[PDB]
Amino acid sequence: MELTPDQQTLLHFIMDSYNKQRMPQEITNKILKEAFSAEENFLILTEMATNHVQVLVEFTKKLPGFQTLDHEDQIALLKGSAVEAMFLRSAEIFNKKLPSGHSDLLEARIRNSGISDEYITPMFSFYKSIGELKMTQEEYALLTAIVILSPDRQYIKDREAVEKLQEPLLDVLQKLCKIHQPENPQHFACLLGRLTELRTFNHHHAEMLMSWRVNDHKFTPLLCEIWDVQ
Amino acid sequence: DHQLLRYLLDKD
Ligand SMILES: O=C(c1ccccc1)c1ccc(-c2nc3ccccc3n2[C@H](C(=O)NC2CCCCC2)C2CCCCC2)cc1
Ligand SMILES: [Cl-]
Repeated sequence: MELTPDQQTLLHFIMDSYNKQRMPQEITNKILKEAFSAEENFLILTEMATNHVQVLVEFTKKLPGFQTLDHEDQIALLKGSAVEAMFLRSAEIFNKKLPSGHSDLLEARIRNSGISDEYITPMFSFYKSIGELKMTQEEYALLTAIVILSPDRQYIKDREAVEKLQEPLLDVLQKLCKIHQPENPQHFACLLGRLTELRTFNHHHAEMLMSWRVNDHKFTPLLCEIWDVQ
Repeated sequence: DHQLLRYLLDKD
């Protein structure tokens, strides 16, 4: 029922690596400070996403057993999960508690950022559904590791090796849900069910980016590699 | 080709 000493060790380690990410307040302070044009917002997004990928690779190489995986499978896991982990981190930031009226302004700033109207509704639907789950930092960190270590990712040669690494993380997450939320018996299932929406964002990520209301869609060389752009 | 990703993975 309770976490074993090894599981407690795993969770603390995962949590320390996850906290190396750009602080949510740094991101929200910039967005809330002043209104930017769609052009300026697209550059903000590419700079934020480039830093996110850099930190994500560092978090990924620290996951137990990741560095023992086949090199081609390592690349396929990073490429298959980057967009998904980016949207999950965005959802985490969006739902972070802020002073009175600040969350409404943050949502208004994202709504008028430059993203096409067609993609605002599913993005905000996902953000609000994540918010309703009232996830802890541990849950976000474990869910991110689970997303990265997905065995059924495209071009994976050895799925069993990936399965073996994902399973102890799934086990820890399930225990946390049972311990901290006995009143919500479907909490674990709902966290995993939320991953299907993340996969839909990954499926249309290129169209979402190319539909931004800007004259030129300039991407960093790192984003060109991880995303299906240019 | 994914040379930047390969570099970030193989470094250190
Ligand atoms: O269109 C998007 C996209 C991105 C990648 C692939 C496909 C589509 C697409 C568009 C906005 C957001 C998005 N949802 C946010 C929720 C809360 C706070 C900021 C958020 N953002 C953007 C952001 O900086 N995201 C960071 C967050 C940390 C991890 C790296 C990404 C800014 C960009 C400046 C204007 C305002 C929103 C998230 C995503
Ligand atoms: Cl459960």
